[PDB]
Amino acid sequence: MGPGFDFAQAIMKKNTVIARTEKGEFTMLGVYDRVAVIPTHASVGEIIYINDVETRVLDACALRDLTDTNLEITIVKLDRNQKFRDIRHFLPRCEDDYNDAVLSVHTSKFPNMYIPVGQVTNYGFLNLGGTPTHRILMYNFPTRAGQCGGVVTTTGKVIGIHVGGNGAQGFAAMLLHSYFTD
Repeated sequence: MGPGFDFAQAIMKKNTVIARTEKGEFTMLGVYDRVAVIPTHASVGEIIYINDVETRVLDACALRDLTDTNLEITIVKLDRNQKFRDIRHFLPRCEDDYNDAVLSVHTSKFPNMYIPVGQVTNYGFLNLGGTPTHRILMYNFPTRAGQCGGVVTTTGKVIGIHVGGNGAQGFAAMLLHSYFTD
């Protein structure tokens, strides 16, 4: 409807796939080459389904900060025959707060879904399903089961992936440029 949704749509149409693990279907953001991200609670194994195609996982790393605290991001390298458009220049370099964000989801359950979530707070620490977690972004939207892996954007920036909620608020793990240096 406006330039927020325009940037979100541009990322969804070229840089997302549907990932299926034994723990469900997730929006999965492709970042560059055959490298993508997914919430760590998806429990990626040796094989994953990508748009319903059986795909070998070449590498998977659950990220933690230098306090050895969970970040809830898993970086996955996929044995896929095609590269993603490189979107690393849209990733923030530092932790920050944001205005006027969009959460975008694409699964079998929620195709072509875009949610204007509004102001995003650098929340920091969250006990997420019992697991101490750092670098959490918070927005005041009642997000639901099925939105995990959803991409959080502002105009010009890809800032996080949705990892949970409490029924009133939603929470995303930060994406930082430093996670994807090669």
